[PDB]
Amino acid sequence: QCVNFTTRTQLPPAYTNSFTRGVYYPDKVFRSSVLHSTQDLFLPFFSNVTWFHAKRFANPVLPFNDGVYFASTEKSNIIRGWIFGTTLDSKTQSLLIVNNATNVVIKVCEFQFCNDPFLGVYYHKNNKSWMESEFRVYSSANNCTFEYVSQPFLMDLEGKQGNFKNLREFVFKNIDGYFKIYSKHTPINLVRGLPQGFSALEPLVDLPIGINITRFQTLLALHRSYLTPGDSSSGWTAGAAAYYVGYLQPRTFLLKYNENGTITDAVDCALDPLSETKCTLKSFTVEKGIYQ
Amino acid sequence: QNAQALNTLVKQLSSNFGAISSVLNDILSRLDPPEAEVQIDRLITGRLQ
Amino acid sequence: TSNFRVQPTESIVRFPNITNLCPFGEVFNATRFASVYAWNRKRISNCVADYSVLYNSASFSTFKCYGVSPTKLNDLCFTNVYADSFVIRGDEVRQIAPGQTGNIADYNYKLPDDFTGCVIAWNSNNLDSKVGGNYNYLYRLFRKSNLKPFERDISTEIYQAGSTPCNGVKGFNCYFPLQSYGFQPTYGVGYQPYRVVVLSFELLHAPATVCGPKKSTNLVKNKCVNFNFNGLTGTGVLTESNKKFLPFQQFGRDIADTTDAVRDPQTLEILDITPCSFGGVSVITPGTNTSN
Amino acid sequence: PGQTGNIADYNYKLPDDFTGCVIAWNSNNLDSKVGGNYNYLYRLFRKSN
Repeated sequence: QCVNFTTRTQLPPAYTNSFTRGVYYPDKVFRSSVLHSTQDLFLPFFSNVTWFHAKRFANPVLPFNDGVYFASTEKSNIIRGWIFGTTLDSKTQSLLIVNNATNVVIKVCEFQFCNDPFLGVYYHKNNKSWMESEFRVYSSANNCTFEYVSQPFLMDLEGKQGNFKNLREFVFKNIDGYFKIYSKHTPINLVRGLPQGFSALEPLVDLPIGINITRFQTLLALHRSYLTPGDSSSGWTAGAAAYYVGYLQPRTFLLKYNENGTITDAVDCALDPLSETKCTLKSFTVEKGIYQ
Repeated sequence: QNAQALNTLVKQLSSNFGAISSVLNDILSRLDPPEAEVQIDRLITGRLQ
Repeated sequence: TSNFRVQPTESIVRFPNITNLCPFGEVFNATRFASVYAWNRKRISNCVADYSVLYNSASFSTFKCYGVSPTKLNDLCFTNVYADSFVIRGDEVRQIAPGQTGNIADYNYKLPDDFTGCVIAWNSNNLDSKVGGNYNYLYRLFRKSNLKPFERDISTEIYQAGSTPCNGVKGFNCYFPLQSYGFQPTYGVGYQPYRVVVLSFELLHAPATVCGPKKSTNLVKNKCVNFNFNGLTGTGVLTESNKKFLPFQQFGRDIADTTDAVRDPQTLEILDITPCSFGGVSVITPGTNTSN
Repeated sequence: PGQTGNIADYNYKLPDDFTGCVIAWNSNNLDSKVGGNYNYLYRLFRKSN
C-alpha cells in the first residue's frame, strides 16, 4: 500500500558530537607501522552530526553531497535501507537499496518511490515469531539499467542478539561515477551519545552506476505490532533507535597504522593549529618549540 | 639530521615526477619501450635530482 | 669497483585459477549497438582476458591505447574492465580519445585525462546504413553546460535554448535535447556511422580476477625468483610472514612504495617479498707496480 | 618506427632510431586490375615476431 499521511512532526534536528569518527581505509594496501597521509574525503573530527530520532518519523530528504556518513545505535536493527537519486520521481534515473531477511536488493531503475517507504514486519502470525511482511517502498520499476543481490546483509554481531546495541557505521561515497561503501559494526554500552574510541571502516562494495545522487531517505522500517491501524505511514510509530548523518569533504588525514596494520589513531590537518603542526612535522608527538 | 636525510631520500622513491607511476616495474610491464622511454626518463631526472 | 647482486634462479607466474572466456565476442559482435546519448556499461569480469583475438584480428580501423601497450594486455590483471559500446560519426572518431576536443567529445561522451584503457572502432555501413533512414540513433547537444565523463543522461524532457521560458512540446527559443541521425548507404567517410567500443581498466591497486591465459607456474620460496603476482613483476626471495592482510587487502607496500608483502591469488597466504642479498664489492689492492 | 599494427609486426619492422625515411604513393593505376592481383602476398606469423 503506497499511501502516506500529510505530516507527523516538524523534526527538531538535535545535534551531537562526532568525537573520533569517519576514519576508513582510504586504500587497498596493507601497511605496517607507518604514518601515512591521504587526501581522501573523511568526516572532520569534532563535527556536529544531525542526530535523528527514530520514534518521531525521522525519514526526511537529506542532501547527499560529496559522500555522507551514517551510524545507528539500536538493537533488532530498526533502520534497514536507503533511497538515493537526484529526482526521486521516476522522471530521471535514480538508485535504490534495501535490506531485509531475504537479500539486500540493490537497483538503479526509474523508480516511483513511496512518500513513506519502510519495511513493515507483521509478526506473531501463525508461528509466534517474526516474518517480514511489507514492501511499500516503491510502485513502478519501468526502466532499469542495473541490479544486484548478495545475501541478507543484517550483520547482527555476537552478544546473544542485543545484550549491548549494534552500532552500524557506514560511509557512502559517490565520485566520478563510482558508488563506494565502507562499513563496520562495534558494540558499546552508551545509550545516547557516541563512545571514546577510533573506528576504521573497511570497504564492502563498489557500484558502476554513475548516477547523479543528491539525496537519500534511510528506510527506517516502521513497525511495532500487527495491530496498529494506520495509513501505511503512521500507526507503526515506534522506534527505539537513532541514526546519525555526517557530511564528507577533503580532509588530508594523517593515518597511524600500527604493527597489526590497523588504523589505531588519526589526525586531521584542519581541526586546529596543533593538529596542523602534527601534520607538517608528520608525527604524533610534538616537542616544545615553534613550527611553521 | 643524517637519519632524516636518508629517510627523505627513501621517500623520494614514491614520487611520480610527472610519470604515470612511481615504480619502474609498472611502466615497463605496461608500455612498449618507444613510449615507456619518456616515463622512465622522467623518473630518471627526478630521482637523479 | 662494482656491485654484487644475486641473480634470479627461476621465473614464477601466479594468476588466479580461472577458465572462463570473456564476453568480447558478444560485446563487439552485438546485434544493435545502443545510441551514443546512452551507452552501455557491461562489467566484464571473472574470465580469461584474451586480447589475441583483439589485436591479431582485423577490420578494427583504429585500435590505439593510452597507458597500456596492446602486447602487454595479455600480461596485466585488471581489477575491473568496462565496455562502453556505441555508434558515432566519422568526424567523431577522433573525438573518442582523451583530450581532442570536438562536438561529441564535449556533448555526450567524454574521457578522463589518464584513461587507463582504450577504444576500438570500425565502420557501420554494412549493418546500420539503410536507405530507409536511421533516425533511431540520436545524441544530446547541450545541457546548459558540459557534462561529466562516464555519466549517462536519459531524461527526455524539453530543455530551453536559453533566455526564454517555455514548456509543452515546442516553444520559441526553446529547443529539443536530442538530434537525430541519417545513416544511409549513400553516405561516405565523415558521415558513415562507426561502431565504437571503449575499454577502461583499473590497474594495480586492488585484488583482481580478470586477465589473460598466462599459465600459473609452480610457487617456490626462500629462493631468488622473477615472480609475477597478477602482473606485478619484480625479483625477490619469497618467504612466509604474519602480516594480517584484511580480506580486501591484496598488496603491501613500504615507504618507498615497493611491495614487501603479497598474497597468493590461489592459496590466500601472506608471503614476504624481499630482494636478493645484493651488496657492493671492494677490491683491496697493493700497487700494481708491487703485485697483481 | 613504433606505430604497431599488423604488417609493422609481421613482415616489416623499422628500428627505434631509424635515421632515414619513407616515401609512399597510390598503386591503383599500375597494380589494381580486375583480373586479380594474387601475385603479391605477405607472411602472418612464425611462432613469434
